[PDB]
Amino acid sequence: QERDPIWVSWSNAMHSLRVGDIDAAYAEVLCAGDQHLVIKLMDKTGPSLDQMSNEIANEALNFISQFLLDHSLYDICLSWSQQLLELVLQDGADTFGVPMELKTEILYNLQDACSTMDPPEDWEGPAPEQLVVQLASVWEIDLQQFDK
Repeated sequence: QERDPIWVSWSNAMHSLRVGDIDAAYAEVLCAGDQHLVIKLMDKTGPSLDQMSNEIANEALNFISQFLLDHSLYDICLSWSQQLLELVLQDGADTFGVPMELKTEILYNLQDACSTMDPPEDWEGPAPEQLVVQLASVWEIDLQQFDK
């Protein structure tokens, strides 16, 4: 008889949040494997790329890239994408040290979501097409070179 280890991880993460260590909270949950706990954490904190190390930001963006393929997570993905754009505009295109492959996956997956799903009902940010056009520009990726 022992607790599911994911809840011990969650407890460690909640303590980290209590003391303001968002980076450590993410490091714990992103490592615990469990997708539903990653979503649970993101739902609680909101977009948190401004409080993360490059290493943890890259782990989080890897999840966002995968989440973009799921229409139930579109709101979350747009919110994080918007924050990412704002931060790369402010702190520099390469501030987070995201590799070109991941940059490309994020754009490709966001463009795909944009093409197939409608903006969530409560979404109030830029049109999804504006996010992907602007992010592609900052990252110097030509969206029209993706094949249709």
